Amino acid sequence: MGVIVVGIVILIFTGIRDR
Amino acid sequence: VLPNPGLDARIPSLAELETIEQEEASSRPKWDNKAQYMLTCLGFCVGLGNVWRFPYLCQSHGGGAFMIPFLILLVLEGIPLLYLEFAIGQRLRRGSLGVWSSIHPALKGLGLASMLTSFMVGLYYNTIISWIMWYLFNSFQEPLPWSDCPLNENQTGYVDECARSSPVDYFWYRETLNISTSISDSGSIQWWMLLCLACAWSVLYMCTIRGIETTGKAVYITSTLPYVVLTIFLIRGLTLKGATNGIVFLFTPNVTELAQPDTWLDAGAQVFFSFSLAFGGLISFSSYNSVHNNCEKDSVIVSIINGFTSVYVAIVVYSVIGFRATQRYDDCFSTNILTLINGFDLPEGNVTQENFVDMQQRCNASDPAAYAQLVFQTCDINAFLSEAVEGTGLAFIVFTEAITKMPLSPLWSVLFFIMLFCLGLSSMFGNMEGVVVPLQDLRVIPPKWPKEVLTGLICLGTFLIGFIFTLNSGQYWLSLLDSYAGSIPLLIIAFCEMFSVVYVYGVDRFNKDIEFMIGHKPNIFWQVTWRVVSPLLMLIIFLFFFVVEVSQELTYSIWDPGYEEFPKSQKISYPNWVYVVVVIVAGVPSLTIPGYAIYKLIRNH
Ligand SMILES: *[C@@H]1O[C@H](CO)[C@@H](O[C@@H]2O[C@H](CO)[C@@H](O)[C@H](O)[C@H]2NC(C)=O)[C@H](O)[C@H]1NC(C)=O
Ligand SMILES: *[C@@H]1O[C@H](CO)[C@@H](O)[C@H](O)[C@H]1NC(C)=O
Ligand SMILES: *[C@@H]1O[C@H](CO)[C@@H](O)[C@H](O)[C@H]1NC(C)=O
Ligand SMILES: *[C@@H]1O[C@H](CO)[C@@H](O)[C@H](O)[C@H]1NC(C)=O
Ligand SMILES: *[C@@H]1O[C@H](CO)[C@@H](O)[C@H](O)[C@H]1NC(C)=O
Ligand SMILES: NC(=O)CC[C@H](N)C(=O)O
Repeated sequence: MGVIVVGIVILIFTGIRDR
Repeated sequence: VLPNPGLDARIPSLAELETIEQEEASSRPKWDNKAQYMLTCLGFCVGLGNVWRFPYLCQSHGGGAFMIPFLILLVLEGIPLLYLEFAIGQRLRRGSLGVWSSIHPALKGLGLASMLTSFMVGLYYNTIISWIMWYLFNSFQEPLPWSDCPLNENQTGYVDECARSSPVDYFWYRETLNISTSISDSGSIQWWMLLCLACAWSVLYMCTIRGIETTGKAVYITSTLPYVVLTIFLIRGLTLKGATNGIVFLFTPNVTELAQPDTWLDAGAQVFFSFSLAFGGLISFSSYNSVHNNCEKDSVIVSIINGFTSVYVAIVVYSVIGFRATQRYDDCFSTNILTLINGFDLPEGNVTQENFVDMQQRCNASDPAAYAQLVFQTCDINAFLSEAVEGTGLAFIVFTEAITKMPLSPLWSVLFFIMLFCLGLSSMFGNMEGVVVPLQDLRVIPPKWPKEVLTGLICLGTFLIGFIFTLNSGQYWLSLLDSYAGSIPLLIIAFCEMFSVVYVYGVDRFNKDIEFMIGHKPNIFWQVTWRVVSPLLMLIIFLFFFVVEVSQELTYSIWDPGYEEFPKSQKISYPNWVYVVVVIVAGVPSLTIPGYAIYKLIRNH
C-alpha cells in the first residue's frame, strides 16, 4: 500500500514538474 | 449500399493523410515502437477470460462439445472483425466515437453503447481481481490458511460447516466471502474486502495515470510474465497422476450435444468475449499508428497467438482438474477397501483394486448377515470429472486444492496468483482506455484540466459503485450481472459495427483505402467472409439467443449451511424483481443503438 501510493504521488508530481 | 449523402468532405480523402500523419504528432499520443503496440494489443486479448469462463463453459456443455464450434467461429467470425476494427481505427484517425459519429451521424449512439459496455464489465472485472489480491496476500505462510479446518469454542471438534465439506470450500465460502443464504439477504460491507478492492483500483489507477506513455511501459512485464509462469505450470501439471487422463475428457466430443442452440450461442458469446471486440479498445489503440502500418500481418498474428494461448490455458486447467478427479476416485476406493477389511478382518495387503470384486463376493457368500449390514460407496473415474464447477469457483477451489498437495506450496501459490493478477491488469488497461477516451471526446470536462483528474474521477466513481460486491451476498450479484452483461451487447454492437462498415461506408471505399495503406487489395477470403458469411452467422447467433432465453427457468446456486444434503450446493429461482436489473444491465447498453438514432430522425426532421 505504502509503496504504491508513493508511486502515485511521484507520478502525479512528476507531471506538475515536467509541466 | 445505403445512400449516406455527404460522407465525403467529413473524412480525409487519402491525399492529405500522407501529410496529416506528420501533423497530429504534437497533440495526439503515439507508440514508441511497433513492439509496444503489438504487445499491448496482445495483452488486451488474453486474461481471466479463458481461465474462468472457458472451463465451466466446457464443463456444462460436455467438455469437448464446446471446442469445435468455438474454433469454427474463431476462424469465421473473429478474424474478419479484428481486421475490420484495426483497419478503420487506423484509417479514420479517431477514437471509438469518431469512427462511428463520422458515418451517418445518427449512428453516434452505437459508440455510446461500446463505452457503456466498457463500464459494465469494469465493475465486474475489478471485483474478480480483488478476490485474487486477497488470495495473494494469504500466502507467505507455510501452514496455508486453506489447508486445514479451524476448531470451534470447544477445541476438540471441527466446525460443522468445515467438517461436512472440504477446508478449501470453507475458506472460500465462509472466511473470504462470508456468503449468505439468498440474494435477498444483504448484510454488512465486510471491511476485509474493501481493502483489497481499494488496492486493486489504486494499482489500476497508478498504471493508467496518463493512458498511453504510461501503460506502454508496464505492458512489457504485464503481458510477458504470464507466458513464463504458464509454461512452468504446464510442465508441472503434465507430470501429475491424473494428467493425460483428464485431458482426454476435454477432447472426446459427443455428437448429441452439438445440436443444441445453447452451445452455439455460448460459443459465439465466448469468441466475442475472448477477442475484446465491440468494446471500443482496439478501435482506439490502433488509431495511434502511422498511416502505412501493415494491417493483415498484425490481425493474423494477434488472432493466431490468442487462439493457441486459449488452447494452452484450457489444457493446463483440465490437466489439474483430471489430477483432482483421480485423487478423489482413489479416495473412494481406499475408503471402500478399508470398510471391507474392517468388516471381516482380512489381511491388510490382500484386498486391492484388481481382486476387489472377488473378495467382495467371497465375503458375502460366507456370512450374508454381517456383509449386508455394511455400507458401501459407489463411485467411478470419469464421473468425478463431471462435477460442475460454479462461476468464479474454479481458480479458487481446484487450483488451491491441487497446490496444497505439492512440495513448496507457498512458491507455487505466489506464482499462480501473481500470474492471474498480471492477466487482470493486462485486460483492465484496455477496459479503462475504452471509457477514458470517449468521455474526453464528449467535451464533458474543460480542456484546462489535466488528464490525471479525469482518470482519478473515473476510478473513484467506479470504486464507489463497486461496493455492491462487498456485501454478504456479493457472489450472487456478480454471477447475475455476469450472465447478462457480456452476452447480448457483445453480439448486437458487433453486428451493428460490421453492418455499418460494410453496407453504409461502402466496402469499395474500404478496399481502395486498404490498397493505399498496405499496397494491395485484400485477399478473396476477406471479401467472401465480409460480405456473405459473417452477417449470416451473427444473425443466426442473435436469433438463437432469444430461442434459448425464453423457455428455461432462471436458477442460481446457494450455499445454505443449515440444509440437509449440504455438500452439494442447492438451486433456487431468482425473485420476481430481479428482471429489473437485467433490463438495466442488458437492455440499456443494447437499446441505446436504435434509440439515439430515432432521436436524430426526429431532431433533423
Ligand atoms: C454427451 O451427451 C450425452 C447426452 O447429453 C451423454 O449421455 C448421458 O450422459 C449422462 C452423464 O454425462 C448420463 O447420466 C446419461 O445416462 C447419458 N445418456 C445416455 C443415453 O447414455 C454423454 O455422456 C455425453 N458425453 C460426454 C463425453 O460428455
Ligand atoms: C465441548 O465441551 C463441553 C463441556 O465442557 C460440552 O458441553 C460441549 O458440547 C462440547 N462441544 C462439542 C462440540 O461437543
Ligand atoms: C460473517 O457474517 C456473519 C453474519 O453476516 C457475522 O455474524 C460474522 O461476524 C461474519 N464474520 C466475521 C469474521 O465478522
Ligand atoms: C487372501 O487370503 C486368502 C485366504 O486363504 C488366500 O487364499 C489368498 O491367496 C490371499 N490373497 C492373495 C492375493 O494372496
Ligand atoms: C449375497 O449372497 C446372497 C446369498 O443367496 C445373495 O442372495 C445376495 O444377492 C448376495 N448379495 C450381495 C450384495 O452380494
Ligand atoms: N472486456 C475485456 O476486458 C476483454 C477481456 C479479454 N477478452 C479476456 O478475457 O482476456
